[PDB]
Amino acid sequence: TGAGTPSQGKKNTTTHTKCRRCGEKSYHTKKKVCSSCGFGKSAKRRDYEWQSKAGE
Amino acid sequence: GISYSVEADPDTTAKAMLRERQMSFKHSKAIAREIKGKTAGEAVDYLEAVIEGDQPVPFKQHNSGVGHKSKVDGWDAGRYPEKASKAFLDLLENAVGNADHQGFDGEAMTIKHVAAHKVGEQQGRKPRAMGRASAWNSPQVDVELILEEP
Amino acid sequence: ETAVKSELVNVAKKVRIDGFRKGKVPMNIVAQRYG
Amino acid sequence: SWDVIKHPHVTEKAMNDMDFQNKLQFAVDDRASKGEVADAVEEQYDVTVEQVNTQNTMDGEKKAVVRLSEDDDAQEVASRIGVF
Amino acid sequence: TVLHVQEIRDMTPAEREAELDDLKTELLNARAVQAAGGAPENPGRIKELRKAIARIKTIQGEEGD
Amino acid sequence: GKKSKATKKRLAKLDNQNSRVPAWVMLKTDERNHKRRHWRRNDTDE
RNA sequence: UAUGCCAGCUGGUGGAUUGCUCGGCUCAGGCGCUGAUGAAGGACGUGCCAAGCUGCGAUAAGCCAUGGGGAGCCGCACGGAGGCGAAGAACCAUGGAUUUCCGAAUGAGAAUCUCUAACAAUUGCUUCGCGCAAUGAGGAACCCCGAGAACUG
RNA sequence: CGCUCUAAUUGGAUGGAAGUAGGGGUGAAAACUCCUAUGGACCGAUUAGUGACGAAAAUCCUGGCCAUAGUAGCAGCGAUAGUCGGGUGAGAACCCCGACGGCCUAAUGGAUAAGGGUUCCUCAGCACUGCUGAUCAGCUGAGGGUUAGCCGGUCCUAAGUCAUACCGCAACUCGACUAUGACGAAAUGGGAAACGGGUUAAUAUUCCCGUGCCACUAUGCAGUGAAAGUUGACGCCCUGGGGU
RNA sequence: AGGGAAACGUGAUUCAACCUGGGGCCCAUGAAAAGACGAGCAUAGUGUCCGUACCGAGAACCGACACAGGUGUCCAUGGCG
Ligand SMILES: [Cl-]
Ligand SMILES: [Cl-]
Ligand SMILES: [Cl-]
Ligand SMILES: [Mg+2]
Ligand SMILES: [Mg+2]
Ligand SMILES: [Mg+2]
Ligand SMILES: [Mg+2]
Ligand SMILES: [Mg+2]
Ligand SMILES: [Mg+2]
Ligand SMILES: [Mg+2]
Ligand SMILES: [Mg+2]
Ligand SMILES: [Mg+2]
Ligand SMILES: [Mg+2]
Ligand SMILES: [Mg+2]
Ligand SMILES: [Mg+2]
Ligand SMILES: [Mg+2]
Ligand SMILES: [Mg+2]
Ligand SMILES: [Mg+2]
Ligand SMILES: [Mg+2]
Ligand code: NA
Ligand code: NA
Ligand code: NA
Ligand code: NA
Ligand code: NA
Ligand code: NA
Ligand code: NA
Ligand code: NA
Ligand code: NA
Ligand code: NA
Ligand code: NA
Ligand code: NA
Ligand code: NA
Repeated sequence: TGAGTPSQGKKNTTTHTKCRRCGEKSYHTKKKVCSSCGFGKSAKRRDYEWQSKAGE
Repeated sequence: GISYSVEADPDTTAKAMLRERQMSFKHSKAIAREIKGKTAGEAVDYLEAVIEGDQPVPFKQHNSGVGHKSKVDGWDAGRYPEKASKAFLDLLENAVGNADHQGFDGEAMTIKHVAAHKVGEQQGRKPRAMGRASAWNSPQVDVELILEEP
Repeated sequence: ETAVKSELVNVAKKVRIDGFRKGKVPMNIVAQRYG
Repeated sequence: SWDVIKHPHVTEKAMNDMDFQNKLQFAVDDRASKGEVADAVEEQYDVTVEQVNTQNTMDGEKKAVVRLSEDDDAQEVASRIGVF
Repeated sequence: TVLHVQEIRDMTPAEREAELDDLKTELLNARAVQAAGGAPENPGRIKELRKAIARIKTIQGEEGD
Repeated sequence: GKKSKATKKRLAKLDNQNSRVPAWVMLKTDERNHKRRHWRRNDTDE
């Protein structure tokens, strides 16, 4: 059963959603953790120095 | 859009145009080339006939794969562009209308000048295999007509 | 019957007002008047 | 502080619910419970509200179908409430 | 407009609340008229009503009710 | 799929934002609603 | 002389060029903390008609006071209707009012809703009663203490 | 030689600059200059400076455009389907009515889960979308529609998850255990209660008519028993009986 | 009561559902908790909140497309054969 098109069918699961904390559709209602802000995981705003070039 | 690429004397001339029409630009040339020098009337009766399928239009340029026609004089390939022909009848009905309203005898006037110009395409996309899409546009045509007292 | 509203009555049949389907309008909702 | 009754819902079905069933349709603030819906409607218009049905519209507002008592008349009440 | 600040301060905590529930209602009766596709409107006031009520509430604050 | 009050409220706004730029505005600005979303061609969040 | 080749002329297509700049880029001086008296951020609202933005917050493109200001005005937005202003508005400065929900998020739960009185948790003081307080998060980089690569040479 | 901008000196321009198109002259040449049309507002020369400074080439980047071509596809699938009259309409091979002729029968029928998100109904349209056309539409524009004590959610607990504590960790938004709390099932787990009829353009065990049921609370009478036990509460195969 | 233009039947066989039993198997032994019952009756009051439109597919979901693909449950008792 091809991994392409065919395997696209079962894809009717809901996971990522409008995070209550940020407003991005990154709240993984399964893990209840915001891949974008860290809500549910960290009380601090998820952020990284690599979300931007080294000297910027 | 275009503009009359030909100087016309208002005292003895009648103008008319078509704008951004969606028809085959390739048919338009043929028909034009074919109805030039004709009498507005002979011009109509001609198109009407074309539409009917009794009179064919000589496809001298864009003839690829076209089937030869017996009624074509001096040439071989030809078809019957109806849609285009209709659009052309309108162009004339206005051309002949404008004339009459100025006092001229429309029908009796000669087609001093007529020419189709591709004013652009109405872009469209066509899904293709392997998940790619290829252009799929519609031609947008303009065309001029200039009648003159015989 | 109405010489003051026959021109108001014979409107309800061709008013198409917001919220109401053609002709099914309460006349006093068609209480909007001009002229 | 927010107010309950936002305004009268006037559409065909609305009227029919008034004419034939003696109910009045309003648009209320969604945090309003059916009960709160009642009391408010009774206080603003001087009527006895028997039943209140509520629906959270696809409009973001709440609709309320409030039936009065056979003693009161929506058609009449509706006259005093703008509408007519 | 029709209702000036001065006039609001020349009211009693009662008069304000009374004048308040009065505007609140002229407001409601406008939103009603408007909700019914009514044209006997005058947008210049349904706006003022809000403002008016604003002020009044504003005074109630300052005066300590 | 079962939606929630909060959700419904949003689908609602969404639907609201999906209306055209009113004619009167066109004249008031002497001269497009970029946020136009079709129910099939587009995908809303959540 | 069809089909047709080369150059041009009239029109088109196209958006180069020139001119322009309500934006950028870099430098320099000044200045520099915010948050449980609940921020920063987000959600949803808020206009006569109002979809985007901005502003605002159910007192919703706004309320009050003092100073400035001036015949004009009702944001971007040059519509239609109506309205506000010498009871001196618009507009500007400062001070104040209001300031929905989610949000450190702190009564408890939850994709911005909901369930039956709240400093949740951790502390200090302690009338040992959360009574009086603290921490919690944000911020362009800068700063301090720790953990600490490899490509490459 | 030519390009940008700065400086000094010095000039041109709405009695029309730059740029552009065609045309004349000079220089070996990079290139300079003039004329005509256009344009409709800036433009130079010398010297000294400046530099994101001169391309035909990189399967170069971005944009535009030609031939290809009125060509390939709109046939191929055990679902080959239409036809004749007629309605509307500016326009009808494919929008609607009638007949005749077919297609689908675990599905091309009925009810749903997820998911979608208003795609539903009505009116008005056809510049867009619709493998042709469209007077049609899941298209566009304007209005409207989802009404529940007894259908679900809500509650419960399942694998398992989180939060707080405790401990670890340089440290945490990290980490196993142990406690306490909470979370975890909308077809398809367990689960207090509703049936039939009627009604709309669209809702319906939700609204209306009739009839019935459940829980809590209060008042009144009965009861003093009420906590043990029973139920919830369950594998696979074969099979008898009852029965709509 | 309702529904039907009207008649508004009676018996029968085979009988999904639903009820209730017997038997066999396992180096497989086939949840839990809330809740109900145990523990009556009359009258009255209360029953808030959230979902409730439509598709559910060779056009309304995933596959960039009104994509010959993919996608779960119930109707497995419509006639002949
Ligand atoms: Cl072409
Ligand atoms: Cl349900
Ligand atoms: Cl037996
Ligand atoms: Mg793979
Ligand atoms: Mg051929
Ligand atoms: Mg694909
Ligand atoms: Mg409800
Ligand atoms: Mg909380
Ligand atoms: Mg000099
Ligand atoms: Mg070929
Ligand atoms: Mg056949
Ligand atoms: Mg809509
Ligand atoms: Mg439809
Ligand atoms: Mg229609
Ligand atoms: Mg639970
Ligand atoms: Mg069940
Ligand atoms: Mg339906
Ligand atoms: Mg339904
Ligand atoms: Mg199809
Ligand atoms: Na040729
Ligand atoms: Na011949
Ligand atoms: Na011939
Ligand atoms: Na409204
Ligand atoms: Na979609
Ligand atoms: Na500063
Ligand atoms: Na707006
Ligand atoms: Na503020
Ligand atoms: Na505190
Ligand atoms: Na304490
Ligand atoms: Na360069
Ligand atoms: Na068709
Ligand atoms: Na059979």
